[PDB]
Amino acid sequence: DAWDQDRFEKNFRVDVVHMDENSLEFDMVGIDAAIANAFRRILLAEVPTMAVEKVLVYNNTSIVQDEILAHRLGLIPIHADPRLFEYRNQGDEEGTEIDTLQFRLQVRCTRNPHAAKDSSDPNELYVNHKVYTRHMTWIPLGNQADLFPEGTIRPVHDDILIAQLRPGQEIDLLMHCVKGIGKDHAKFSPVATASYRLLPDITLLEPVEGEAAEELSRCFSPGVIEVQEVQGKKVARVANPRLDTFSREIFRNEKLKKVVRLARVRDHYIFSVESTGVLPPDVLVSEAIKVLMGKCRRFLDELDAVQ
Amino acid sequence: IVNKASWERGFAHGSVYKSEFIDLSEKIKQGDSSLVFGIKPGDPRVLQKLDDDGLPFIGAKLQYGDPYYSYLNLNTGESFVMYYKSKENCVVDNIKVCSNDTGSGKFKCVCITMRVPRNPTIGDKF
Amino acid sequence: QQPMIYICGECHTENEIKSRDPIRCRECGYRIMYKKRTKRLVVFDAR
Amino acid sequence: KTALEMVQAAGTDRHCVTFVLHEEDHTLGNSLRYMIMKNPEVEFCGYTTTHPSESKINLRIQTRGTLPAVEPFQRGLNELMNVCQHVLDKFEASIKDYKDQKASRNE
Amino acid sequence: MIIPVRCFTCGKIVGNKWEAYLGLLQAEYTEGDALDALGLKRYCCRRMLLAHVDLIEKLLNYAPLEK
RNA sequence: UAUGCGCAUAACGCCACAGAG
Ligand SMILES: [Zn+2]
Ligand SMILES: [Zn+2]
Repeated sequence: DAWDQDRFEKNFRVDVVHMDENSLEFDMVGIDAAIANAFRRILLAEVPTMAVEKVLVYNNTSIVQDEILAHRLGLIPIHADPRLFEYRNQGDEEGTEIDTLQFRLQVRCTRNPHAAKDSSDPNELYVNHKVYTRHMTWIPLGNQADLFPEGTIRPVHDDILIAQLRPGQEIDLLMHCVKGIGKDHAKFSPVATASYRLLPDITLLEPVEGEAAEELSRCFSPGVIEVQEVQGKKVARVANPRLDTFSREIFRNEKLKKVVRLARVRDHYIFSVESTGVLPPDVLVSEAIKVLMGKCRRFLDELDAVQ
Repeated sequence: IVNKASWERGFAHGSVYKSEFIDLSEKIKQGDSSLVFGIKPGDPRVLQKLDDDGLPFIGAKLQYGDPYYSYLNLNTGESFVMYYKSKENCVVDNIKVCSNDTGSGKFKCVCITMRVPRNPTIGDKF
Repeated sequence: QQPMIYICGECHTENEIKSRDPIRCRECGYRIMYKKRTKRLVVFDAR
Repeated sequence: KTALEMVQAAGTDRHCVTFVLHEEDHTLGNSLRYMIMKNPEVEFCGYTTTHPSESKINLRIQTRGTLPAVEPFQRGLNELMNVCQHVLDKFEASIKDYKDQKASRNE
Repeated sequence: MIIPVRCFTCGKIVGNKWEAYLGLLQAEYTEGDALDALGLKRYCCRRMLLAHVDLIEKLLNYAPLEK
């Protein structure tokens, strides 16, 4: 049987379960594991983001040492739109307005002069004793201050604890953000995790009644088996089998392992995309589909350049 | 097998701190007993690579062949420089300077401590 | 210009040490002195 | 600069050619293998990654009659692109359906 | 030493949840309930914060300047 | 012989501990 595009467009549908900021559960119905895993792998490792690459330290008197603090700072998500920037070329130590961002972190811990009152907590004894992510100040280079409104280029989370100081200690450094894909380094990955699972279909091969219905309700996840008193006696039925986690606990009950059938619905996926905050997750899934279209267009242009 | 993305996040990252105790009396025994760490001012072998006491900066990195320390002879004037002969790039951690037991010792014992990164690579044992 | 500051191990006071003078802290006479870290550019990769 | 190498067999038939796709892994390879195996005029198709140190895949296509194995490769690329375009349209329409139903049911 | 920025296994930002975790545990929550109130659902995320030993407060008792 | 730029510097054993397979 050939590839019928019309049959695919009849049987394919997307059902959105829940979408807030930084999470998205949806369904893909009637697509194969090859393409669904392609989308999952693009979301993991090939949708580009902006992340700190070079850290120019000037003074670092903290105990969080320098090459550790650089890696520390590279793992912070930078809330930029990566589609407005470009790849820095091979060998450019100095990036321009097109392809880099700058952040200055300059925090000095001093002792709180007044209002200490011989206490013990560090929040009263010291000032700037914890270096958070709100201390990172964006340094616009070129015309980036006019291109981006104020408060747009920033880290995603302010209150990620970078380091921790004591009086006298100082962190003075400058960060350069570049664009890359998560195949290169995991700091560029835009998702917390992106994954899928096929939808389970639990069916009852035999009517289950009485205390066996309560055992059946407890051998599954809370919610899939609705045990209900129709006559006063209890019968069990499957109600929303999406909740089941395949603990397969019903296969340990010797009597009731013959009345159910756990399988999966073929080609019915449940994706979950959890953005770190760089882009909204529906935008991440759109860009992840466009990446695979770009791969196909890349090799079609290679074939047309050979011909 | 280790996940690449876990290794690229902070999984099992490390360091090793090598401390090299440098004594100009014990090793550099040429005579005259008047060697002190320092540079001859205007030396093109140590420019912006050792500090004015002939001793590397504390933030500094050390590749192979970089100047490691410089010491000058006080009764002569000639300054020597010693180069970093290890093949691993390290970052200077601290430099402590030592006297003798009386506080009368001269600027000739030092103890450089360097950090070598050593994150988990292919071939490391868990 | 730009003196070489060393920090005592005990009292943590800043000590200038030239080539010829004996090394000991000018306040407490302690024998170990740590070199001061000064502001100077070093470049690291966030990786 | 060249991402695609076409390696014909020792026979000059052009019906059994290995495609070497540089800077590529299981994503495009497995999706293309799925879309090329839908062609009735394809005798054999599989991909493999050569070594983990390298970043490329070998992709074999063997056709039956007189068509060269460049035509199923190009047709599989176009069909996978059309698949992804339709998935993009369905996904964006469903997300827009969610954002309109949600913003009006709380008001 | 210091709370990791991301979880090791998945890349979930866990570095902004250490002070929230301590404030939940001082408010007399169970550690399982305190990990639920932070939204740590996978046990990879949940061991990153459950098993974190924070050596930087012990390592800053030797703070040099003491001034 | 090695490094550095024909030139300058550095040119090892014996015990004892500890470890790897
Ligand atoms: Zn002193
Ligand atoms: Zn996790």
